[PDB]
Amino acid sequence: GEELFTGVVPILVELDGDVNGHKFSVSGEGEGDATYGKLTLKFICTTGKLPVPWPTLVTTLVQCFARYPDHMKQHDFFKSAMPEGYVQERTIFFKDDGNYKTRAEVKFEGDTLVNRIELKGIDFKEDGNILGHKLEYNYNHHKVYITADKQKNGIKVNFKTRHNIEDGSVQLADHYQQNTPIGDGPVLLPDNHYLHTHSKLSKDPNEKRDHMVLLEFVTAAG
Ligand code: NI
Repeated sequence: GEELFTGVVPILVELDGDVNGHKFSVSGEGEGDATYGKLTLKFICTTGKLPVPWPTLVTTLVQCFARYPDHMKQHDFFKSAMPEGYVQERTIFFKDDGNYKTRAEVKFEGDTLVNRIELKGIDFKEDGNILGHKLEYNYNHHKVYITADKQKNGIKVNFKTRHNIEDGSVQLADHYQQNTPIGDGPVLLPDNHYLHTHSKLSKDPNEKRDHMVLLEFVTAAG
C-alpha cells in the first residue's frame, strides 16, 4: 500500500457536478509526492464557466498524499487502502446557505492515482456568497481531524473551512466525511490525529478556459 507512494505519482481528477440545477464538469491533472506531502494540480471547467467559486471545490477536488512522519506511519489509513482504494463521502454545509453532497472513488488505474467524483448542491441562495460569486480567490490553512470508525472499517473526518469575502467576513463551511475501503483487504485504523494543510491557488496566464492551479502541502500531526 505505502510502497506505491515512494516516488512522484501522476494524478487525475474527474468531477461531475450539479448545483441548484446548474450542471458542470471539472477535470484535473497533476502529480503528488507523498514523501514531501506535495500536490501540484491544474483544473479546468470543461463545460464552460464554473457556476460556483473555485474555492468551494478545493476540498472535494486525495489525502493519500499526506506526509505521515515515521513515528506515525501506523496511522495512515489512506495509503493502506491502496491500490484498490477507498470511497470518500462528504456533506458540506455552508453556514446561512446551501450544502454539497459528494461521493468519490479514489484508486489506482495502472500508474495513475484517480479521484472520480459526483457532487450535488442544494438550497443555495441566488444572491448568496456562492451562486453570487463573492468569495476571494485564495485559501486559508486548516486542521483536518481524523477518527477511526471501527464498525464501518474506515474513518470519520470533520473540519470547518473559512472562506474570505471582500468585506472582511468569512463564509464558513462545515465538512462531515466518511472514508471506507473498496477492497475486502486489510487497512490501518488510526488513533485520533489531524492533518495540517497549506494551499495556494493561482492562474495560468496562458489559459483562456475557466481554471484553477493548485499547490497543496499536507502533513499529519498530533
Ligand atoms: Ni502551517
